Amino acid sequence: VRMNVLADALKSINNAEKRGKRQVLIRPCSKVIVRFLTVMMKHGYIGEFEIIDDHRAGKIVVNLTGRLNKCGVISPRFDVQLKDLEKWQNNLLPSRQFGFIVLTTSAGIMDHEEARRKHTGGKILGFFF
Amino acid sequence: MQNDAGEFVDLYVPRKCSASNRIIGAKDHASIQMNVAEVDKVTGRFNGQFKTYAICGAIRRMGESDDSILRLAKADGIVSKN
Amino acid sequence: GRVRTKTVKKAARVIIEKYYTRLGNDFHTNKRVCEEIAIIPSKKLRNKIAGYVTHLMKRIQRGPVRGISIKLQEEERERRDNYVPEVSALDQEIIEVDPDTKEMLKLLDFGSLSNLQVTQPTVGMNFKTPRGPV
Amino acid sequence: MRAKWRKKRMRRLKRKRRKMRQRSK
Amino acid sequence: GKCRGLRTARKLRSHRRDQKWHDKQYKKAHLGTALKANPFGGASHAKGIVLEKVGVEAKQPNSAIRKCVRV
Amino acid sequence: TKKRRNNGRAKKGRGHVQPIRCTNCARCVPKDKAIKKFVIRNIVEAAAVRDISEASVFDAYVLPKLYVKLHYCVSCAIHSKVVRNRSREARKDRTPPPRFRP
Amino acid sequence: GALDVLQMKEEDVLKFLAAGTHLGGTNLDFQMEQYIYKRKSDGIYIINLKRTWEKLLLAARAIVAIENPADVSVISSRNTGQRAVLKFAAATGATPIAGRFTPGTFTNQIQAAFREPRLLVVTDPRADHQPLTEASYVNLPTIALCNTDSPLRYVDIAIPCNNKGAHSVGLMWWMLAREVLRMRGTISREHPWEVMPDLYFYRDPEEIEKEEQAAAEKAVT
Amino acid sequence: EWMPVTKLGRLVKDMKIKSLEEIYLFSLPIKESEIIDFFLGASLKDEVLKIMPVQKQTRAGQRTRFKAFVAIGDYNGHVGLGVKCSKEVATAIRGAIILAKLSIVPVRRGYWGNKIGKPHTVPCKVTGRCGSVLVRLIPAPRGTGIVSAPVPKKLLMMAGIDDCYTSARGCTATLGNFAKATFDAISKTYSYLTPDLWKETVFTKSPYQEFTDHLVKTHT
RNA sequence: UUACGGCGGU
RNA sequence: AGAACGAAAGUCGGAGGUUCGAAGACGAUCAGAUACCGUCGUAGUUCCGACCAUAAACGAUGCCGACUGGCGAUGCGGCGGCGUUAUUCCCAUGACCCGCCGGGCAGCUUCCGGGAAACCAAAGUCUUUGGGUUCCGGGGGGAGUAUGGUUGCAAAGCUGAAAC
Ligand SMILES: [Zn+2]
Repeated sequence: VRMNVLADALKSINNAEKRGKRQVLIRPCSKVIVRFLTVMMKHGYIGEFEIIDDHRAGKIVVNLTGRLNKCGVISPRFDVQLKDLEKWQNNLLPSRQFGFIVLTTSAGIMDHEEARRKHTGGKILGFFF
Repeated sequence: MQNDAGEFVDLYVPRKCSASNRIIGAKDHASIQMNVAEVDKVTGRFNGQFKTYAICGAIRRMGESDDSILRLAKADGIVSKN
Repeated sequence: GRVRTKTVKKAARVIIEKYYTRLGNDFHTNKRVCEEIAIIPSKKLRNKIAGYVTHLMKRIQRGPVRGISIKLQEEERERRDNYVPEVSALDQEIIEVDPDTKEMLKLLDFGSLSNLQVTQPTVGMNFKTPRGPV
Repeated sequence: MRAKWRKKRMRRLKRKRRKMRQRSK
Repeated sequence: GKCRGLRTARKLRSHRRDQKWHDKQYKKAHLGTALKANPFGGASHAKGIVLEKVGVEAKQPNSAIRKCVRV
Repeated sequence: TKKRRNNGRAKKGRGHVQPIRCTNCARCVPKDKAIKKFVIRNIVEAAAVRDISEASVFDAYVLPKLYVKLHYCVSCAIHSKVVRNRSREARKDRTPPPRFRP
Repeated sequence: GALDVLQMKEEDVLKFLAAGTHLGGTNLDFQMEQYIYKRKSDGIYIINLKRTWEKLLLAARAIVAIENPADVSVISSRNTGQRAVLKFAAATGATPIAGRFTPGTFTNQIQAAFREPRLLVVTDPRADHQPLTEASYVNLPTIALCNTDSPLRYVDIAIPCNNKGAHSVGLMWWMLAREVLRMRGTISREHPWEVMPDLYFYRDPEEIEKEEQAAAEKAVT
Repeated sequence: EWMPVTKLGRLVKDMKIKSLEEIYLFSLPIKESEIIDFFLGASLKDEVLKIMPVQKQTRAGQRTRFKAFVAIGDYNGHVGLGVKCSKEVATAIRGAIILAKLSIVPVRRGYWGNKIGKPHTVPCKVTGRCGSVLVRLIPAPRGTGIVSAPVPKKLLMMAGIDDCYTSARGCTATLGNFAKATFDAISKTYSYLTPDLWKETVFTKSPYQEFTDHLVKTHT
């Protein structure tokens, strides 16, 4: 009765960074959550993470850097059009200088700044700042 | 804080904790900054310099500054090396 | 009704702290000293101070009362600073360990640098005093 | 007045007008 | 908690319309018994004939006779 | 306000405990709200010890004790002063009072 | 203590083991599993002496790094620790507090009992906790020589030795006094420091003056 | 005519510490109100918010005291809010100016976008709770102004901020908690790590070890 | 063992 | 939607009827006692069958899932070890002793964080607001009343307003 695994993954990272920990354990892995983590590793919020490959669903250990404020999730995967995208920005970003609503487009899991470099509106998947 | 002109428009830059990477605030009066005087190699006495490490009060109140300041002595060549 | 108010006790303590070298366990001499050396506005609190002064004479001749007077502060140095014993309490060269802490001093690599005889722990695990009232 | 005894004197009173209506149909 | 998925707009919009019947200033404006009850019939003024001068007595801390009519 | 964390009662993993009845006033209380007191009173009334052992048919007789379990409703536990009203922070201790037999 | 001049120097192991210093009573705090070695068959937790040696040097590097020597405040509440604190402060030139620690010493700037130190070192965490939580108001780093019972909230260079016996407490203040002077030009590391560790121990009851004169009928008369 | 009694007021009268922004970064407890009066003198206006009469019941009538709320600040990033009871209005309202300068924090200013010049708004959206009242200060585009209730606007204009969208939930008719909630939100503009604060800080030398001369050579 | 009331507004 | 079970009291029928005991009778106490107290005592309390479906039916906290401090203890399994005690003069399992693991009923501490606070290791992870889903609240009364439907032998239950 794990209806969303991206919601559970990002909740566990959020509880540990406010706790002060340097490593988390994300017990179910999916390719949706490794492409979620390789959007915030590239922007620089988390560090080296390992996928622990087992023969059932793998685990992930992430090295928390400390630069993460909140890494929440929008659990109904709402659809966002590029006309609709700017009002999703000012609802759930703290500022316009930093933070990303990361959303799944047809051409891959992207930013919102990367998504409007292209022209490829999609489904909003989560946010982090 | 590096505007588009490229200038510092900011009253100061705050410290941040060498344990949990978070900002020491302006009135977090449990945050320590303390020195560790390293010793020279051959004679084992105080040589003059030191190293500073800032521990914020929220991670100092939680009770693991000793776990902290050993671990950043662990990375910086003072502890035991085992 | 004898119990003495705070101004009697406080002003008598500043005499004995400061003029201990002039006082004694006679009432009628201390009454004359406190007349000469203090400023006392009436005769009744004079000898009500002086009586508490003679009370503390028999009190601080026994032991360490709240007594920062120069003699009672100097003689304690003969205890804390002196008594450097001619023999040691750390130096006996026959000291006991258990076979678990001889393993501890072996991975410190001091197993052959010490004499350090072992004593076996007698069979047991009878720590943890029994639970519950009775 | 107590609420369980406010309840009684209206349970007693709603069987009194359940009978008046039943009387004069 | 509540419903949040991209498919529950029937449950949400039907749960809002029946819970609107629980504040007064929607229900007195939309159920229609309250406009078949006020003597103005949904108006701001009404002419009427005067039947009786009657003086009501003021409420709890005051003491005066408020002059009224029986239109 | 909720006054006490347990509700005055020592039941957690149940739904229902037995009713017992108070000793002096015969009031129906649950078994785990009731104030228990076990009395090991000697039956001889210790003033009257050196008046029966000389009237005994032995030289050293073991005088029998009396073993009566009391249990009270708390409306009669407070009135009989077997428990006392306590302060709001000296309430969170379950240790009994001392004995003080001699 | 990653050097060879600062290594364990086996003679102190003969002093540590002849004063306790490695016997922690029966339960351990969860932040001292890294300092412990194992549990005995007595239940007593025994302490890795490499861990307590490396922290005592690390505590000493903090005290040497304070510029004014009469600025570190060394404090003790219990009696077993009051003699050591008086002549630790005489040795390294600190300022002591023995006796009761009056609350309001580090933060109440009006009365004349106002100390303003930059570093504080404690005999016992749970028995002398009023200066710890008051250092929390005045952003002051604290060392506390601690045992496995003791909770480690505001401490920073918690020395995992012992705070129960009288031999242990006096030796640890002696070992910390010795090494903080030996990181200056006061003791060369070569000659042993002639101040005896028996000098810092908790004082006997009143038969002191009786026993010494019972073996001094040959030096005064 | 002020002699200090602490180290931090001692090093400021002889002008050895300059420009407060380091004792903010070493997180000093400021103890005397003359330190903040020393730097920020002739740049502080002190206007009060409310004088409310709290009272207690006694054996013979009622003790009637007064509860003053004063906000102090310059127009370049410093604010204080002080609260003090006393038996009389004029002595309550006087000691609150001391308590308001004694608790002064720096507010951080940012941009809505197009970082063209002097910063004008909050860097991110911040929140302050005080009891039940939460004040949310939101970055506004340039040329907006302070869109808020009067009493948080009294403190935001006294923070040297230009423009700020503001929402608020709760009992905002509780002036004392609605002033301390918005003061808490502008007390954590620097307690928030934004990606211009990532690079690991070089630590300069603190004034209690850098000024050991004037304590050892001059005070002794 | 018995102990029931206390006009309205200020 | 539709069902199953559901304290006590209650209803219908049959067995039984010691104790207790609504109602009622009396004795008191009382200004008055249709109450407290005492003596007696009907229905009832016990069993079988058929109904009713409500309680401060309360942890006044829906269920499922995850993460986030510590410590000792307890109940049931499992695993591992000094030793002690059992026919055992050897055993294996029993009894205790020291731990660990899982599920549980709880407790104690904590500036985890929350909260209007009492307090809560969940009532935390919430204006830095989105894990799923169900029921239900919208000032106080009138009122869980009126009426319509429906269930019941009845008592009543469920559903449930408005004027004012
Ligand atoms: Zn009773």
